Amino acid sequence: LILGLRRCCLWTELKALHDQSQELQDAAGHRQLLLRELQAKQQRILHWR
Amino acid sequence: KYLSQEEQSTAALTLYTKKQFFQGIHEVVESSNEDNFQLLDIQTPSICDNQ
Amino acid sequence: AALEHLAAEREAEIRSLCSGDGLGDTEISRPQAPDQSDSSQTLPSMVHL
Repeated sequence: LILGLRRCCLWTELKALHDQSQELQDAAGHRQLLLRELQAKQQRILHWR
Repeated sequence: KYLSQEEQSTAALTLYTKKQFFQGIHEVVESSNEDNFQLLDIQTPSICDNQ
Repeated sequence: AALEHLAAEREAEIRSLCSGDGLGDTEISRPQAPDQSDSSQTLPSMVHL
């Protein structure tokens, strides 16, 4: 009973850890997808100069 | 009769600068310096009257 | 005569853009593009973001 209780803790906790880690990695990916526009606009300003 | 009028036309083309360009250049062109376009290192002090 | 007319045309073409002060003189700032209203989204400032 104790071993199965701990297993049922750990498997779903690991799944939730994957879900939250990938959600925040998707947030960081959206952050970098905004960052690419920033650097491209910076080279546009440099070419304007 | 013509050339001086062109100079007056030239006198037009200067006046749009000091009205707006030497306002606008003094807004973005003067603030397009390379000291404030860097990213992820913003602890450097920007060039402004209120440090 | 026609060259004088076209020099006057160029001078008045510059004068039309010089005459952009016909708008309301209340807190004169942000020289914007001619009819720049739709793309002028209220981006929040340094503090408001």
